[PDB]
Amino acid sequence: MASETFEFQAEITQLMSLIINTVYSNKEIFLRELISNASDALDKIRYKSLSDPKQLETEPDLFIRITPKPEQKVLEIRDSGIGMTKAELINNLGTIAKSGTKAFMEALSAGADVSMIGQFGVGFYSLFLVADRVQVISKSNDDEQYIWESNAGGSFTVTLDEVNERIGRGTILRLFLKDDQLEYLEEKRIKEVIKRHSEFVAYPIQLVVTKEVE
Ligand SMILES: CO[C@H]1C[C@H](C)Cc2cc(O)cc(c2)NC(=O)/C(C)=C/CC[C@H](C)[C@@H](OC(N)=O)/C(C)=C/[C@H](C)[C@H]1O
Repeated sequence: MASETFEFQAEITQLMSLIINTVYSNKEIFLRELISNASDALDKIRYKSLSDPKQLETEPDLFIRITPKPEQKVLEIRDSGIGMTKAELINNLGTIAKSGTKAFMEALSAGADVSMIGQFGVGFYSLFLVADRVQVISKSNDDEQYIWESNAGGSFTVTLDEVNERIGRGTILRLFLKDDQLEYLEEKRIKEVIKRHSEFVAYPIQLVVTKEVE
């Protein structure tokens, strides 16, 4: 499949550099942000299903699932929420600077906790705390499955997905972790972060653990 390439709005590039280069601790907050996002997407499909219950048939179980892939230095955060169409990915993940982008950068620079990023509506970008590359793989009931991809540089690509597992419906955040952030592949560390910062989640959070049979 041929990829389409898009330039990030300048303010989003600025934001990504600020997060990549300027913040030094409490990097674990990325997980609470991505779980909150996943929870929002699940709320949206649950709400939609109230008056359109057939919307659930593409994936009847509502869940958040976290999968460390230590060989690839990858952490995946999956939800069976509403998902995003190709146009939604292009419009919401880089071409248009959302309300809050500039406000957050100003707040961070004046000394706000990076943990406040979610209150500005740009917490997705907190993944660049631990990752230097990301794929967002998404399946809306209203479109085909698509892959958005960024390498923390100034452009991103969107490509029709003929390479990943079918998700019935929903989204996978595939984070390619930095070498100094591989603690986030460890079962105990993930459980710790979830229990400490994501205590009030309405959906089950599943952790996929790969272990050698002795
Ligand atoms: C297309 O509109 C989306 C919301 C919109 C981008 C505004 C929004 C809503 C949030 O809960 C959090 C937001 C931003 N924070 C963000 O930083 C952004 C820009 C997220 C992109 C969307 C997720 C990849 C995406 O995460 C996911 N797991 O699907 C997400 C939260 C999608 C929403 C369901 C969808 O309604």
